[PDB]
Amino acid sequence: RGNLMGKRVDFSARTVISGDPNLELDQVGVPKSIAKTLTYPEVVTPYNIDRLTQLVRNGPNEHPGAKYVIRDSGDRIDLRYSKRAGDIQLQYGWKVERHIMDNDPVLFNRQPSLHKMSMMAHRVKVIPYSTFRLNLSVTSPYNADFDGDEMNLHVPQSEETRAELSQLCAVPLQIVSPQSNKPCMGIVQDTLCGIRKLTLRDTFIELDQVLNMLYWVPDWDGVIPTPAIIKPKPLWSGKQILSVAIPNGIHLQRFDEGTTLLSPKDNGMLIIDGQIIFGVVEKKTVGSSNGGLIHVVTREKGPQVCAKLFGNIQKVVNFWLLHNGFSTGIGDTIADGPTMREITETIAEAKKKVLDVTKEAQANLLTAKHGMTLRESFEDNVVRFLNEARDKAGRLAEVNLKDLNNVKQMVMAGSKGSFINIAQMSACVGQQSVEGKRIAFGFVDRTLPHFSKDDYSPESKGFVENSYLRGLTPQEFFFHAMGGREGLIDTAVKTAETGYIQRRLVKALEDIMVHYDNTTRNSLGNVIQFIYGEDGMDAAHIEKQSLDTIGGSDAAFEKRYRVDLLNTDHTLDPSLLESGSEILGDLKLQVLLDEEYKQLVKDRKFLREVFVDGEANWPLPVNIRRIIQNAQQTFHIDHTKPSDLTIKDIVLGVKDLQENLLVLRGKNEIIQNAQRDAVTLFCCLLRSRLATRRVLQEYRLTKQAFDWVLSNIEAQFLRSVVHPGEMVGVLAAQSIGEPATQMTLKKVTSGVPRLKEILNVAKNMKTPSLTVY
Amino acid sequence: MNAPDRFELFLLGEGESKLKIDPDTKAPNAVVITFEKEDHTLGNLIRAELLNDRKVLFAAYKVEHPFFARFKLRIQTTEGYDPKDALKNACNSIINKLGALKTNFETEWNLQTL
Amino acid sequence: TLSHLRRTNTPIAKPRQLHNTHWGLVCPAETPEGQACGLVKNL
Amino acid sequence: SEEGPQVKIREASKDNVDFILSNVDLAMANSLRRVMIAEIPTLAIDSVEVETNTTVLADEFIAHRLGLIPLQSMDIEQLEYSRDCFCEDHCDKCSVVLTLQAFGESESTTNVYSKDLVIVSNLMGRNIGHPIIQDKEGNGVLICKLRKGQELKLTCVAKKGIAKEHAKWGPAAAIEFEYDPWNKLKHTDYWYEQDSAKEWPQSKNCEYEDPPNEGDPFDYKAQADTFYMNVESVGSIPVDQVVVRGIDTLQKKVASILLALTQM
Amino acid sequence: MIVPVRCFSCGKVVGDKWESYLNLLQEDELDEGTALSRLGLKRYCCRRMILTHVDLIEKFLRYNP
Amino acid sequence: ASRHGQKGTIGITYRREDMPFTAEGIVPDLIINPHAIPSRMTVAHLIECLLSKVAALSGNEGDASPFTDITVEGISKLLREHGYQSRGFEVMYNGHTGKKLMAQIFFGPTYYQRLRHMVDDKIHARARGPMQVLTRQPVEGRSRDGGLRFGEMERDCMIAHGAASFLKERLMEASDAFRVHICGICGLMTVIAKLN
Amino acid sequence: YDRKVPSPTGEYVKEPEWVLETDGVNLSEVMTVPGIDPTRIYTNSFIDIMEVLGIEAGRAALYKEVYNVIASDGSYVNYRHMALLVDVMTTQGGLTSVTRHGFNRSNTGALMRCSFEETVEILFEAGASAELDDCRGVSENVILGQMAPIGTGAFDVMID
Amino acid sequence: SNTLFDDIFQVSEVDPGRYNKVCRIEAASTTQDQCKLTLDINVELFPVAAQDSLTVTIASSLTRSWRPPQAGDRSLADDYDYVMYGTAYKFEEVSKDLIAVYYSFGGLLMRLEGNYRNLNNLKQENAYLLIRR
Amino acid sequence: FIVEDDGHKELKVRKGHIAKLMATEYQDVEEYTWSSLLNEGLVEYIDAEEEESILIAMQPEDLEPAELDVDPAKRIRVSHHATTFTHCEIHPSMILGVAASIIPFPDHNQSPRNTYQSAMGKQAMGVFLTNYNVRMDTMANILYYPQKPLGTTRAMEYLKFRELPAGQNAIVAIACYSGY
Amino acid sequence: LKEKAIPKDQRATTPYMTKYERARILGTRALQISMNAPVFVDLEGETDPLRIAMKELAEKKIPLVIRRYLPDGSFEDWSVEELIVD
RNA sequence: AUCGAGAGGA
Ligand SMILES: [Mg+2]
Ligand SMILES: [Zn+2]
Ligand SMILES: [Zn+2]
Ligand SMILES: [Zn+2]
Repeated sequence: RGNLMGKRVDFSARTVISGDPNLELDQVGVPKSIAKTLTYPEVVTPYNIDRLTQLVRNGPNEHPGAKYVIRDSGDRIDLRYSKRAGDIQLQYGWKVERHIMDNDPVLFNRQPSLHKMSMMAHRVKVIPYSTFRLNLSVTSPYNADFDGDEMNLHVPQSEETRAELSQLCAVPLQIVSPQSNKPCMGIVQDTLCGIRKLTLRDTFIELDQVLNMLYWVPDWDGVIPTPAIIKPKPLWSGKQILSVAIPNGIHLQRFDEGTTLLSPKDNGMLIIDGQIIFGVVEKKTVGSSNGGLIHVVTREKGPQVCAKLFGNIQKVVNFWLLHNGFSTGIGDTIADGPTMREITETIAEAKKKVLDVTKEAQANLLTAKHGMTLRESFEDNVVRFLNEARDKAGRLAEVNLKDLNNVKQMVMAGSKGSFINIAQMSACVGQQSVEGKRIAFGFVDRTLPHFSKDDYSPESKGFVENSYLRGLTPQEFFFHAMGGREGLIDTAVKTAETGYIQRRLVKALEDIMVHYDNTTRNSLGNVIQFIYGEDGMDAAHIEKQSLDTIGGSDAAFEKRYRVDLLNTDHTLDPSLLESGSEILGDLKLQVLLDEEYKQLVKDRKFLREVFVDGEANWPLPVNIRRIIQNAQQTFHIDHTKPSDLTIKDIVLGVKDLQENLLVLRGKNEIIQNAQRDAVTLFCCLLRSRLATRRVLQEYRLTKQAFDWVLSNIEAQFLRSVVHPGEMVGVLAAQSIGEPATQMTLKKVTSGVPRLKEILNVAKNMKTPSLTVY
Repeated sequence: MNAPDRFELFLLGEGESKLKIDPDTKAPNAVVITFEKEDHTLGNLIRAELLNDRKVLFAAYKVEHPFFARFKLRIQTTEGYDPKDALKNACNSIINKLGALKTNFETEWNLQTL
Repeated sequence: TLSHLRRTNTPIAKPRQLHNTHWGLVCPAETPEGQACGLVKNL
Repeated sequence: SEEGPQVKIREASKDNVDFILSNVDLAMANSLRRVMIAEIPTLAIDSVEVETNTTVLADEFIAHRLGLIPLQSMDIEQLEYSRDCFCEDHCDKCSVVLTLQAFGESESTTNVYSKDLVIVSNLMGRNIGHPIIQDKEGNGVLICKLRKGQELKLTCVAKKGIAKEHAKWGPAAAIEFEYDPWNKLKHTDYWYEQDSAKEWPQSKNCEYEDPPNEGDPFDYKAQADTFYMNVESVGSIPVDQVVVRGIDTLQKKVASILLALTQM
Repeated sequence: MIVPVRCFSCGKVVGDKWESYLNLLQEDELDEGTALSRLGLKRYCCRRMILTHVDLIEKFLRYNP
Repeated sequence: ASRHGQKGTIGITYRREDMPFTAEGIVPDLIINPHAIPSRMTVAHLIECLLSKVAALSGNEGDASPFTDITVEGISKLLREHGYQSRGFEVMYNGHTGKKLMAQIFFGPTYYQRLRHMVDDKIHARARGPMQVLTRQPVEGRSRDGGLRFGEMERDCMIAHGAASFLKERLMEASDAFRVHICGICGLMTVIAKLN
Repeated sequence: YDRKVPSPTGEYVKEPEWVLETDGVNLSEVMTVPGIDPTRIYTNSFIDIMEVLGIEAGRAALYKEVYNVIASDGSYVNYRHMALLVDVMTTQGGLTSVTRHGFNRSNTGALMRCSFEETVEILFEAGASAELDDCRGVSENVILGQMAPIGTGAFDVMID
Repeated sequence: SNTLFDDIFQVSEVDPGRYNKVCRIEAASTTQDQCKLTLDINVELFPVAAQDSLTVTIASSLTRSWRPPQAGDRSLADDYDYVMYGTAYKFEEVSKDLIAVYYSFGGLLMRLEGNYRNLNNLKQENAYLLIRR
Repeated sequence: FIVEDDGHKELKVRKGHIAKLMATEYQDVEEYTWSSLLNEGLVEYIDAEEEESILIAMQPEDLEPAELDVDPAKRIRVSHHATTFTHCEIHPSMILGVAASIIPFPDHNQSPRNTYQSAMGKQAMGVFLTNYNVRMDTMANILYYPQKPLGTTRAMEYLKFRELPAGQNAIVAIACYSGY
Repeated sequence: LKEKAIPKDQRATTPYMTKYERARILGTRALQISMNAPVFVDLEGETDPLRIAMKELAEKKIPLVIRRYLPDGSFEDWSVEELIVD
């Protein structure tokens, strides 16, 4: 475990890390002392002989240099001490141990390594200071702060080895992770606070600031966009200048809780051809969200374009925020006099409620709830009463916060802070708890020697009425310290137990690998799964799509999907097709549309059998929503001209498309049924959206566009298939163990103790429960 | 330890010139001038003066890293207008403005007491 | 230096928790984190 | 007078000049105060050789304090940079050599002020090298304190430099700087609880401008052209010459670009 | 351990104002806020240089060698 | 670090010209992010800055003692008497441009501490240094010019990445690779190999 | 419990139902009771479902309990990762713990088993039982310092 | 390259939706029924109070980069005192021969009601919005 | 402290005793020491087991009689609803250790933050002793210009923190600026 | 055991080249390119041995084969000409 | 090279 499964290595480095907004995503700032120390063996060719001879001439004391020269004899020429470090003549086939240089592939690591995304390859950028520089949008997969954290660096020593870093372990390749099937990187904490303030309707930018912001985008085309305001003064909106970093052909639609197309609260997000329309950009758009900007750009444009997208969003927003400014003071914690008076009114009326229940319980007039004691009914009611007061008075403060309140702006952008931080700072930190209950009678029948015995009041049992702004009393201070100590014990306990959980998960699943027959097996050849994930798809190219056959009335399903050519009221209108009048009454084609409608009926019954609750949004391989918008833009589609798609074109085209979604290729009835079972959910999504009425009426595709959608779907499906050799068991164990390490906290055992019960199968469970219907 | 010498903020190294002029790609009559060993003192003053000449279409400066004292200036001018002449007239207009500033201060200084 | 001369140790039933009886005799806040949290105390 | 930036000296002293800068763009007024902090030259100590040190302080401790001592730099332009002069290490054309010896003869505490520095090299008749003394008692900056029996003997070579290389070469302490005291341009968004007018105090420069009409609309096409500065000098260079050499070093930086263009 | 020569934030010289400050407190029976303003220290960045300074050197001289 | 659990390292160093500035010419010795404030609820950090600002401006001492009647409103009444904004905000100007900042900055003195963790005590890089005796592996410790540990927790990540050759290279070429001779009958390392 | 149910019109609607939750469990005598739905009874004790309702019913009950552990803390892991864990704990016919007496008692390689826990005791028994290590394990090649059958190393490369 | 729409509106409602420079406007059309207007207007530049009458115009023109206005040589296409530029993104059929057009002037939005303009107002990148006194 | 009847409960320590204590402090006349408070029975030593039988007051204002318009910025104290006092606390802030007595306003901080700073105070740099030039220590680390803090605890006087400090009153801006 | 090969017909594995066999092929070429093996593409100012192999792969000039092993010891040989790179 | 404690990072 200490010299074979892991060992100390040469060509390693370690130092403190810091952030660099002017670095790239897959770049790493390397100190020149380290770059002078670490070497790479480069064999001389005609393509490097002139450069390598200069590096030897530069020597090992200043960068870019070299430290050793290896001949065919195999003896190293120490360039520090050799008398012939001036008259070297590099014969071909020799090795030159040059310095680490710019754009070299190196492995960057942050410990504990609970992730494949904790050890991923970076590009060298030699920097003139003593720290490892890295982009801010790579901190989240490392869980790396800049308060003194350290990171490691490993240097490959052969061309085969550098290939694995650049082509497998590179940073842009790990942006959209198989763990949680979503991107793990995103805009964070200054870009995030800035990209909200930039993208308000009230934020307009003048000409002088726009041109600096425009030239700050590296791959800019030189075209100055036309200002959104022209006549009184040429102003650009913040939405305008931000859209220059977004590539063309990006479509993003999201509706947030009030989002008409007029969008009065400026919420939601519509992005049309790389230019945003009416959305304020915040964490839901630009964070590490499912179906965000990063998720779209990585899938549509690619990893390299998305890695460029991080820096371009950062270089524009960090520029604007540097000349805008943003602070936070104690004034951002103060609510109004009227608001503070109503807050202490809210606490007083809840303390009177505890007094009345206490007087009720004292006269034995309490009715005990079923299955619990008289005291347990009392404790449950008082904790509920005091938590109601802390939450209501906190919401009384959060409503009072203005839009200029800087704590609110970080909350509104989602960069840092929550509601409870506002509540505990400005209104009431609230009830403290040890071991789930209130503060125990550590003394005989009291909590502190400043109380009389048998005192169950909020003050006695550890309710902190004051906020951090108002200042805690000495009793409030001690009870807060008593609960706060418990969190420090829980943090130290859960970190040690989860590290054992993650190691146990890994060591059991370390040999589970997808083989070339798509079977998920182990070293013995035993089948764990016959198809990986039961469907054979790499979780990186998987996202949530709605199966919209599940929901709606039986009439609305009929109104949207049924085509009756033998009817005149329920037929395809001649507006939708060049054959609108020719096709009416066709018997040989209505048998096709009755065949298609029978599968949509059969699939809808099948999907309700699987998803009993009626949930439509489920992770599926190929995002068909985006391919339709891609078709409406590539082939410029008007919704007035009729299509040229035959009934036979759509129906027999989709059935031919399903024949080409291959996951397994065996020519026998078992594998063909394994294949037909593995693609059933996707073909349920395929027929629901490539149905005849939906294409001709809602999409209005041409035959050119329809054949293009069929080509993309077949292409994106085959890319989403798992690659044989994928060590999916280690990936499975780390995808569970890492979010377990972030677990930290109504009578059921949950979280880390329950996960320890499940993995270490508990013959004596802490909370067995039976759910009876 | 790793920190560079402080004179590199203003002292040109070996093989380094003060200005480097490079033609812009996909931008007609536009140029990118790499100013070496300078900072926002010069770049913000040159750029703001290029905005006052009404034959200049684009003027912007940026420091690609605070580690290194250098910046890039991009100028785009009208057809038949070398941006170097736009840079020359902007630089010369800075000097004549500072020349009058120096004279008007020395006039008001000698008028004062204490 | 003053903190080290007033440091206590408990060599090893909830010992690491801040007890009510610790009032005024031991510091509520001053203790190490992680390993030996709550066992090492300061007067 | 002359066509361009207008200056109105409101208050002037040996140590402070409060003036108004009219008809200037924001970039020129900003690049004026930037170059006043950073890039105008000054003489200060850049090498200390310590013969004997029996003090309670380290040599590098005292050597760092010696660099912060304000020396005279009125005629600094007649002195050359040591990197530019053709000497071996330093000379009288490029450096000023100072001597400091002190012994704790008294039973009481013996103080080492900067008045005790002795100029050794030939000044060649220019106002340079002299440590600035603004104390009313004539003593300098309190460099060290000696007990009886402690001595300190060192030599300081003062060279020429700017505050970009080290902050000891800064002739200015603080450049006050304010434009638009009424926020009529709306260049900032005032944070407030109840009323922005009551929670923020009036600037002194508000008395030197017209208040806006609350019924009048936003003067959107206006720009910043009137600035309010107050320059303070440490003493190494007089206050008028901090801003004049500030202007002159600024236009020398622009003129080097013209010479660079003519060479390419 | 001994008075800083200049203020850290702006660079105003404060090394000459130490003995005048101690005499302003004791000989003239002044409070620290008026003695700081008397020495021309108006900005609080310069004010904390003198007001928060601990003259540890006076106890370093008490050791005999 | 400050006195409220707010720890951080120096990410950059700016001069006074590049640094933002108030109209008085006062310049920060330190800039911290507002995002270290709200998640940690270190309100006393911001009350310290408000109290230290009034004490410096008035020449008195700041009574930051626990369990007192020192209120933020009482301090802000004193700061407003000194002609500053009561909650400590100050209009600051961008040092790169001279244009004002749109937001006003929380600005004042705050007692900061220099911790024992400096970078040049942590820098390490090996590139084939000295080895141990028993295991023929790199030695432990940066004082001994050792190697960083490619532990089994890291072996996990290279397996999940699928990088077999890098995993083999760290285990062999950057570490204790060795050649032995074995017999074809019994699979033991008991063969005498006279090489020359 | 609120519950979504298909309406006769076709929509899903909120049809609330009274549900009993207990403080203890032994399922063998609970579902055989009138008035209940014995097709919908549920236990957090998946070990009972394995021995009462079968292994595959225990398999789905095993996943559902892990899923609640993740989702209650706001997180989200994909199905394939948790299901791969559950299938490894199930494919031996019964519940196999991730424990030194558990997965580490299987017929895998001795060098692979010795890398987790009970290191020398595994190698001691393997020396006596005359165990043959296939060296298909990833840990066997990490010990041997060879290119393991992992990704890049899952095949061979030959000439054309 | 000419005018696409012209009408005269009367503002019914002005809405500062937690903003300081932008109010969302609600304007009813005279000279025609079934035609209402909703628009985000910079009130810091062009103030709009209630019960005002605003001549609203939409043009196709009068890509290539924006040149700054050389003062007198460049002939304006606007005798108006407020001009914006935007992009159409949605067309809404309210009723049979009733239509709605959505524009986005960099995040300032536009809603236009009517029935007759089916020839004009194509789903185009080109949209200039002109407002008279 | 010791409360007794005087009946009406009152602190045994009176202001005449404080004047004699401070007369001894200024004289630096039958010096009035700590033991003079102990031997005159005004101050008792209570351990953890004996304080199970006592009722402590939090401040001598808890022995004041009762009788509205209170300052809304002050914190919320509770009327104790208890009157059988036998002791009073000397000062509530005396529950803290040496390192936690450096923390300014720790009643306005959440509890693990005071725990962290109490551990980081031992990592702060300053003058550990005035004879560091005479000692030959394996490692020594002295600040050039130590400063006494502008915000001080009243328990700093006995800990000699204003005499041997460990930091500097830096001018701090809380601001986003260039993203570094 | 003895010659458990699969014919060129009845090959059931994926025709698309996996990311794990792309990285090995590019690394194996860039290894021997670095040791002065002949290059089968007109390098258009390309010096990096990896970018040579990436240009050699995009023109299918790599004379290697992929022996994809199956869990029963059987194997399918696939030339780099046959495999699809997407 | 073996033990022992202190600390950093979560
Ligand atoms: Mg950290
Ligand atoms: Zn010279
Ligand atoms: Zn100062
Ligand atoms: Zn043998």
